[PDB]
Amino acid sequence: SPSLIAKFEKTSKSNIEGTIKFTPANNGTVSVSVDLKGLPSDIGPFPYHVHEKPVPASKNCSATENHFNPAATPAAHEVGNLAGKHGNIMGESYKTEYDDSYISLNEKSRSYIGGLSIVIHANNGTRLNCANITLLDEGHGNANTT
Ligand SMILES: [Cu+]
Repeated sequence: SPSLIAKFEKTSKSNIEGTIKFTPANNGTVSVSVDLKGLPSDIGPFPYHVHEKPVPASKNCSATENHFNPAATPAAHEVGNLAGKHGNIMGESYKTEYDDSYISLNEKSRSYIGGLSIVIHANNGTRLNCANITLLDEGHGNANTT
């Protein structure tokens, strides 16, 4: 299944910028790479989750609606609750890599995260920035390059 990326951009609403990248891993897991800067540290730590609807053109993070949620152990967390399972983002800059065995890159899979969104929150729940989850590579198919 194809890899995905969420690209966060700085605006008057937020200085958070960088990427979260999702690549398929061998043992039924997805490799997640987070590379973010510009975080407002003193209002963190920062939960982040996959939400159920796209970020619209207005960049209103509230319009992504709720968590993609289709605890004392990782599987008991919401699927989209990346932060609950793997750690809140924290600091002014944050770079980390981990495997998640609950999200899916398979179009035909129920836990597919393509076409959804990620929201980064302040610790109090306020939504700070958000990005759509889109294809990481432009060229696909078994006779193509990229
Ligand atoms: Cu969220």
